[PDB]
Formats: sequence, C-alpha cells, structure tokens
Amino acid sequence: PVMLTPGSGQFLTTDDTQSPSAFPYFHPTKEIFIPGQVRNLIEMCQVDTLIPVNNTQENVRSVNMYTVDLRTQVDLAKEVFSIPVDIASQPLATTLIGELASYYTHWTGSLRFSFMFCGSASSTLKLLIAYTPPGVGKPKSRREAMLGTHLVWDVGLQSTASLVVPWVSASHFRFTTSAGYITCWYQTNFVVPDSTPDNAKMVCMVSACKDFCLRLARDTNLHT
Amino acid sequence: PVMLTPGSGQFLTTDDTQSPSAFPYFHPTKEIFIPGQVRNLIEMCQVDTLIPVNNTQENVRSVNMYTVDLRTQVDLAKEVFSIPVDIASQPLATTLIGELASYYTHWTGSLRFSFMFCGSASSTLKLLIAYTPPGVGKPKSRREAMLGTHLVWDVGLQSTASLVVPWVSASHFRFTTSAGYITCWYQTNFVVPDSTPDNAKMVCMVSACKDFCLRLARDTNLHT
Amino acid sequence: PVMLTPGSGQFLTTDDTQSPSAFPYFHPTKEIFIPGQVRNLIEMCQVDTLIPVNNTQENVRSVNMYTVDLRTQVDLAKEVFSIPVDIASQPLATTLIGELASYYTHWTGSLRFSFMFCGSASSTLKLLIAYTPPGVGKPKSRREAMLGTHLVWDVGLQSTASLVVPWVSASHFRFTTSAGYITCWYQTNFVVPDSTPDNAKMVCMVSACKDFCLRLARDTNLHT
Amino acid sequence: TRDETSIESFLGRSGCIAMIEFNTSGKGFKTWKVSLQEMAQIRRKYELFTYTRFDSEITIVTAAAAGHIVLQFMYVPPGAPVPEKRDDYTWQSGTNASVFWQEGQPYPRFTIPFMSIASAYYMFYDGYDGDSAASKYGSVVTNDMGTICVRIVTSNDSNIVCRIYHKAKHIKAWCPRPPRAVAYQHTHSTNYIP
Repeated sequence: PVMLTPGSGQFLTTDDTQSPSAFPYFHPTKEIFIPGQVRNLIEMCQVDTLIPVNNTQENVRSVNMYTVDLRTQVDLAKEVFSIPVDIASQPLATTLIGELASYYTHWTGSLRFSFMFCGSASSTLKLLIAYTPPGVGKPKSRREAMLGTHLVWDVGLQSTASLVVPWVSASHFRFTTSAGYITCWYQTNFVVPDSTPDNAKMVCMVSACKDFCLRLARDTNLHT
Repeated sequence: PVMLTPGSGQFLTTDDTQSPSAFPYFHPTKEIFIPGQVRNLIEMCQVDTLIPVNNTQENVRSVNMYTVDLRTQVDLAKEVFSIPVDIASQPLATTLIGELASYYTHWTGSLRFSFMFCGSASSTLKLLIAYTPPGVGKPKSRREAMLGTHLVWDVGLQSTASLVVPWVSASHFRFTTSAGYITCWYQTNFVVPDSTPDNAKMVCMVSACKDFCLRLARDTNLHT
Repeated sequence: PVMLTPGSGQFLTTDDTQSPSAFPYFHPTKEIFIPGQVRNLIEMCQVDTLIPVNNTQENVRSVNMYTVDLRTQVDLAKEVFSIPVDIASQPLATTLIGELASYYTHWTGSLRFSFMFCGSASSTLKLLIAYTPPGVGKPKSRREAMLGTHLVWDVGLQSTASLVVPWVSASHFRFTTSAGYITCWYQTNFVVPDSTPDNAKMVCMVSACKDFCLRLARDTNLHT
Repeated sequence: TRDETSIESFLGRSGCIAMIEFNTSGKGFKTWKVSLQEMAQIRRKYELFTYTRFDSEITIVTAAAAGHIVLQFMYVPPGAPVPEKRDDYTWQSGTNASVFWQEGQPYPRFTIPFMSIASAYYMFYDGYDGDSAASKYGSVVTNDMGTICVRIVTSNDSNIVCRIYHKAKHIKAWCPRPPRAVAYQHTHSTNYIP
C-alpha cells in the first residue's frame, strides 16, 4: 500500500537516485596510481598565475601582456600599474583564479598577490606597492598611496614581494560579475651602473589563500 | 509487490511529503543571529495596541481616531465611550489582535484592556470603567454601570488603569465573524486649577493574555 | 509515499530483478550428479588444442591442416613454420582458445604452446624453436632466431617441447580483433638409418595458463 | 563547506551531451558515438584535467510527433559492432545493453561502467594510432566510450528527437591544465584558428 506523491516519475536533472548497471558481470579496468589527482578546484586556485596587467592593443596577442615596464626615461609621478582586486574583471578575469571563479556565482576568502622584479643583478630601484580598500577610490599620487596600506619594496635587496588582501565585504560572499585596488608607484628613479639596461620588467601574479571558497555554480557564454 | 491506493498521484495542496532538492552540493548562506525572532503569532497578540475608539467621519483619516475626549463642558450623564469586547467588529477589528484573529476562524482566552489618561499633572477626575457580560445589555447610566463589575479610577492618582476580560462562552472557542461591553462614565466633573486645559484625552489599548489561542486558519477579502 | 524515478518501468535487457514463478507447487526434477560440470570457460581455455598451422588451399578441407612436414629433401635455410601469437588471427583463431576469446573483446595472461614430433623412434633431428617479442619483427634466419629467446629441441631425445609466452602489453588487457611470433628452424638435417621414412610430421598445440582472463563479452558474425 | 568545488560537484552534473534526431515513413534508426567533446561548455570543464575516470549515467529525454510509440535504446560497448540497418542482428545481441521504452513511461535510465582498457580516459593524448603520415593524433586515438543506438520498434510518418543527458559518477581527475582561452573548432583536436 503506497501513494506516489507529486514528484513521482519526474526527470529532475539534478537528481541523485540509484540506477541499474547496463553491464553487470563486467569488471572495470583496475585503478592504477596516477600522480597529481585533483579532489577540489580550490587546490588549483592556490597556484600563482601571471596577471595580464599590460592590457594594450599592441601587447594582448603576445607574451608582453604579462610584463610591466620599469625605466629611467619615465614620468616618476605617474602610476606604474593598477590592478582592481575584483576577480570578476580585467586583468584578473583570465587568470586561473578568475577563470575558476567564472564557473561560480559567489566567491569569498583572501587573495595573494606576488610581484617579481626581472632587472639585472646590477639594477636597483624602490617601488611603493599600495592597497586601497573598496569604496576609498584609487590614489592619485605616490604620497597618497604612502598614507594608505603599503610596502616600500627595494627590488635591489628583494627580487620578490607579496601582498595578501583579506576578505572585506558586508556579506560572507560577493558576486563574480568592489574589492579595492593595488597600485604601484616609483619611490626612486631607476639606478644602474654603466653597461646595464636602463629599463627592466616586472611580473605580477595572483592566487587564492587556504580560506578561499566558491559557491553556486553557473555555466555562461564567457567562453563561446 | 505493492498496491497504489486511492490517494496515489494526487496533488493535495496541504500535503507534507519529502521532495528532491533542486540544488544538491549548494550550501545555503549561514544563519546569523538576528534580534526579534518570532516563533508563534501569539507573541505578537500579547503586545498592547491602540483601539480606534473615536470612529467618526471627521477623525477616521487621522491620529484623532485613537483619542477619547474628557472635558468640563459635557453632559455628565452620557457614556464617555463603549467598546464591544468581540475582536470581530469595530473598533477592535483593526487592532493588531483583531487583525491577527481575522486570519483564523476561532478564538479563545483572556483580553487585557488598558486605559491611559493624558491630561496635565494638575488635572484630576474620576472615571467609572465597567464591564458588562455577554447577553446582559449595555448600561444606560453610571448607576447601572456601578451595580456591575467596575473600577472607579482616579486619573489624578493613577495615570493608567487595566481590565482583564476572561474567556466566557459555552464552547471552548467562538467564531471571528457576544463577549460583552466595556463602558466608561464620568464619576466626577473634570477638576483643574487656573491656567490648565479644561479638557484632556484618554487612550485605550488591547492585547492578549498568555492563555490566548487561535484556531482554523482562513484567508478572505477583509484586505483587498 | 514513493516516487518512481527515471528508470521506472524500463525493460533494460541486462537487468537482474526477481520475477514471479509461473508454476508454484511444481517441484523440478532432482539434480543428479553428472560428471564434467563446467563453472567457468577458463577451465576449457586450459585444454591443449591443435593449431591448424598448415593453412594452404590443398590442406584446409582435411586433417592435413594440423601437421607440419619435416624432411630430408628441403631448403634448410627456410623457416619450418611461424605462428603469430595473437589469438585474434590465423592460425590461432579457430583453436578452442581463439574461439572462446572471440566471444570477448579483451584478453590477458599466458599462453602455453606445445610441439609433438611424430617421426619414427629411429628418426632424429634438432629444431630451433624461437619466440620473438611484439614489435621486434619475425627472424629471417636460424642465426637471428638463435640470438633471441629459443629452445634447441632434439626430437630424438624428447618427443615433446613446450614454450610459455607470458603477458607483455602496456595495458592489462588487449583487444581480440601484436603478441610476437613463434618460429621454427632446422638446426640439423633430418637423420635416419636405412628402411626409415626420410620425412616426419610435427603437431603444434595451444592452451591458456592459470592466469588467463577474458573481459567484455560480445556477439558477432565470426560464425554465421 | 567547499563541497561545491569538489570534482564530483564540478564535473558530475547532468547535461545534454547529444541530440539524436531521425524520421520514419535503414531510415528508422540512428546512432551516436559517445564522447564529451560535442558541446563546448561540457568539454571545457573536462579539459581542465589531463585524465578523468568515471562511470556514466545516461538518461534519455524523448519527444516525438506524427497509439503510443515504442523505442529501443541500445548501448554498444567499445569495439562491439554498431548497427548498419534498422533490423540488423546487432539489435538482438545479448552482449549489448538495451532498454525498451514506451511513450509516457518515465524516461529510461542506465549506468555504463568505466569501459576503457586504460585506467582513465585521456582528455589529451600526445601520441599516435601508428607510424603513418595519415595516423590520428590526440584524444581520438584512445577513448572509445561506446555508441548509443536508437530505433523505432513500432511498424510505421513520424519524427523523433532524443536528448541524451549524461551524468558522470564516482569521478576522479588528474593533472590539472590551463583553461581553454580560445574557441573550439573541431572535436578531440586542440586546433583554435578560425
């Protein structure tokens, strides 16, 4: 004695019932050990990938989109670069973390940004790397950036610098379509001895921290 | 081996079966603490709300519907006010308890009526507040009201008075569409010194007691 | 209270449900002991069956397909025979193991090849039996065969020889439609006294070892 | 928390991987070689990995237009013979898995095991079917998953559309890869130029 109830005989595409094996007696090929098993996408989000910071129409078809120019022949009052911290938008959107977050509606947790200087061992320079919180508005000068959260990075002493931007929003998650700005400024002119390139390149990278989380999966035409 | 039985495959709108989650793997946003959770509507019925006692065509579009006039220039033999104790009808119907009872067919338990005098600290007066049981018929005079259940309230001494009307009907519930009358009478003229208003206002309030209960929910056009 | 789910009411031809007996009260005839019960086809694969090595248009309608000629009147530089070790193809395909493997998509494990010399007790000869691994390519001469895995078999001393070819492929199974070659060569001329046949016959056989396994059954027009 | 980024959550959601259509009036049957490469949105998610292993649950949503129609859906496993005609011997073979379904019944469902002779499917394969200049390269060489075949069993003017919903189950994935940055041009190929 049974009653079927209003869900009976549906194909709900998200259901999780048992179903008959088409091939009993068949034993699948034994699962051997293969290196590099992935159990969660958050393992992939934790890898540092290059930010295409140098988005200009001459560079976007090439390796040059990843490298920021540092040079002697410059207006030292201008920003070196700026990165909006939202993984929803350029330049972060095509990084591995921006790509994995594009499969989800909601994201949360801390982002690690890393910067690598690629000038000679004889090249020296100070850069000021500043984080500006959401809603504060991007700094207009090196002095304004220095009054905020910042690192004065001597690239002569340290070839790499890092910044961890913690989660800061009213809700425990935010949609994947502000988080603030990272901005870079000259603290000094570019210093070199003779017979040394008077310019260099810097590479910017992003990854998730161990607290990172994605929620509410979605599929959309962000790839055709 | 099963038999379906005559209820099988119905959509009974009041059913309580399980049904499949459309979104397994999705974890809802964490439930934070929010102040003022309501678990039962009887918590809301226990709040004192103002009775619109002064239902006249000049006052019903305004704050004046809630205030009863008390004055020197009056016929002291007339009723000050009367309230039918049935929450089914005016003036009680638009109070929070009358509104919540309008979602139900049946009600039971005790009603607390409260009266607040809003004349000056120099103003004094006695009012006789009388309860008349159901079927007895509303008092025609202050003497007839005094022979029944009543309070002689000195508003000079006490700025607030209350009356609890207990449940009195043959059945344990009654329909939401008598319970008796509350009536108010002048025991004295309105007494003031010089430079004092020779009139004042009184405010009437109603709430449920802890014994109050509502039964058999219904939806109807009492709001359009 | 039940929900049917998307598999409900299918006839899946590979299903394994219970079903009603058409004849309760009927008791089947008692199962007596009968000799030679088979529980698994791998018991049948382990029997030595003759290889039709001598596939020529004069012999294939007759007993002569199973016998390889050995003789005095021969070019001693030529191969005596060769057998591709794949049970998928001629001559192995019509042996009992080739036939049983044709009901399956995948096979694995070791093959036992046996050779029986049927010349007189007065007849003597050495044969070189060589195994060539898959991808190496069939030997062109007795010297090249001797440099590989081989037995020098004196048929005068031993009337039977055997070779076990172990499983050698990248996957744990291979499809039933290389495994290498078995090749046979004269090491000596055919030696006899007077009044003895100056030729003899050899018979080749194949079976599975105890490690043999077949997987993923299939039916196809390899018999009409 | 973070179960929604598990590989079972990310790869193991049901999707329409194929769209079988045929007419009747030979003719009254259709076949589709099973692959995840047909639909770009499905393909991109599997191609975040180098190898994947799963059983797969097939659900077939059928609509038809001119009594109730009867269909046979047949799974032909890797390396078994695929139908050439509507009443070929392959439809009767007890080695194929068939589900007979009749119109208005709940949609047919079955799970195929992981069928491959290798221990996982190759999403990418840096090698060949053989030595020749004509030899295939890439994940078309490996990964025969089988073929889904459909025929009408009923005797006679009708059009039939079958949506093949597929859910991967008990999923394992290995060696993560950069996401596909540019449009897919062709099945199993990494080619991208318009």
